[PDB]
Amino acid sequence: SHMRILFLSYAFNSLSARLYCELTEREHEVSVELDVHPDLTVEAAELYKPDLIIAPFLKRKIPQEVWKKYKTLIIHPGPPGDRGPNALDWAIMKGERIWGVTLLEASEEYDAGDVWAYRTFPMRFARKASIYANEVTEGVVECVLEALENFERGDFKPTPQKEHWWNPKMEQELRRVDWEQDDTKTVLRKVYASDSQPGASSKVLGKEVLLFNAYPEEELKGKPGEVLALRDEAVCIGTRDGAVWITHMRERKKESIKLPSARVLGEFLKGVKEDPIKPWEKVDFKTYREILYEEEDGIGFIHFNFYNGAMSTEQCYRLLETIKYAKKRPVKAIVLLGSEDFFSNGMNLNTIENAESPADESWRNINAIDDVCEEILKTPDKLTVAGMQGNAGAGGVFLALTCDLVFAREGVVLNPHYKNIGNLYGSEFWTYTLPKRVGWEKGKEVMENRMPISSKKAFEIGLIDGVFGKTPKEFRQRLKERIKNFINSKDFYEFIEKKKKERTSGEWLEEIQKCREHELEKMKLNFYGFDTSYHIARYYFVRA
Ligand SMILES: CC(C)(COP(=O)(O)OP(=O)(O)OC[C@H]1O[C@@H](n2cnc3c(N)ncnc32)[C@H](O)[C@@H]1OP(=O)(O)O)[C@@H](O)C(=O)NCCC(=O)NCCS
Repeated sequence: SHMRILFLSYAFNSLSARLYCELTEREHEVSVELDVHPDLTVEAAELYKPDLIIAPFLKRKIPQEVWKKYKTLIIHPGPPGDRGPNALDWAIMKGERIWGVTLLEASEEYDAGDVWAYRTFPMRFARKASIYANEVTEGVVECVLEALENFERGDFKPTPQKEHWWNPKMEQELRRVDWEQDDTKTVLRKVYASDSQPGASSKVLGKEVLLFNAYPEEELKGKPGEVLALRDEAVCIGTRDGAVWITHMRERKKESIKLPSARVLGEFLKGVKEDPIKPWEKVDFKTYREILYEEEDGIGFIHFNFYNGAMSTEQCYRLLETIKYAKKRPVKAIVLLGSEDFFSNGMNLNTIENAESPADESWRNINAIDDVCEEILKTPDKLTVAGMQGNAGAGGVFLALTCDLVFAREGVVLNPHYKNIGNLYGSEFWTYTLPKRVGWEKGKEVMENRMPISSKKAFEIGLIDGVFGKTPKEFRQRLKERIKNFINSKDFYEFIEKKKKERTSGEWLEEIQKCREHELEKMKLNFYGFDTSYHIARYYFVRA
């Protein structure tokens, strides 16, 4: 029943984290070993002595020694028979309508072992990272549990492969976006297949770039490869039959990092102008909308789609303005939805790394995100709800904790800690927000744990107020009908009664102001003190 499971992964990536939660919270024992030289590999399997080895995420062969002695199951983001190291890249380039994930045995030939479990699913037209993080991740969880059942039963035999194919590593020539020859659909497919790594190569404004995060543009028209407009640092680029937005780019050099396009293109954008669209405007054609505000049934819904959940200083202020617009609206509740792939991951570490002074940009970013939290907290006459459709970590978790209610989809993974970014003290009113939910003893325990927890475990400990839904869309529906019932009851007014009283009294405003002050002083030491752990850890996070 209580198996001992050793993870071999290249990195402790999102799928490895999700599996870790699913098995850990089922009373199993999981050791994670980030694949090293095959020697530490053999030696660590010796020392740890597992019942079962999972490889959620490998980029090299497991030593024949190890898996001939321990049952070794490999995750493959393809249907049974699909072999190769870029399964999803190829599935998307080839326009596959149906795809799947396979759990197969380790063997001497790459991806040729017998199958222990698989799932199939209809393929969305979407970024690779998002297929991986939703359909692939969910399927892999089902496979592993099934294999765990088949294993503890001891009497299971895997299905040898039959029909099978090999797709080699994909070269950049196949990904290259050629603006004069490629229609919008072809550019979406190329960028989708390279998002978020390695990027689709291209030439923009004479500069050689990698493209990331593409959105079709249905209104603006021009010459293929022309930069039509700017919009919140994205650029709109003419294609063969229309236009496409690209929010993020990377120079094709070694030391450079993904940044907003306007920061990569920089001074080359002299001519082009901004083409704004408020989050509350209504628009009939497909365009790029970073933040979206929509009112349904007396509720204000704020969508914000910050690439990779990273919140730049500037994006914090765009969000704060949409919150201020909502608080002046005929709505009883205000729901922050993030995006379908992330709720939030706190400060944009890439825009911090890129700034002249990362400490100063770190100072701007933490104050801006604190200004968002403060605005949420000081909403005495309205209900506020955090809706975690996707994962969240570091400052993004505590952004959500400032809302009256925090709901999350099933499968959401949380990292309520700064153990990966140099032990930042954190802010976002966590000294107020966190103990009001779990007490100072547990809250500090939460922040000391570098391992993730599911939205399920977070609910159990009282960190959040409810988990439900299997998909983003389901979660959205159930969340709406749950908030809908509450503001249509006498409980809603008896709740604003208390909240109006406390959150306008001077003893509360000064309480929370002393919290923001105490946190920023610790964070100021983190950004400028002698101990440079935070800057060291940011450097490696951003260049991996
Ligand atoms: C939260 C976290 C544990 C999730 O782990 P995970 O499931 O393995 O997800 P990943 O790190 O692989 O995220 C995928 C992408 O999102 C990016 N990303 C996530 N959070 C980011 C952030 N705050 N800033 C910039 N980029 C971020 C990652 O760089 C990664 O980039 P890539 O796809 O180009 O390789 C992890 O992403 C993390 O440590 N983020 C940093 C958050 C932070 O410290 N913010 C500053 C304090 S508020």
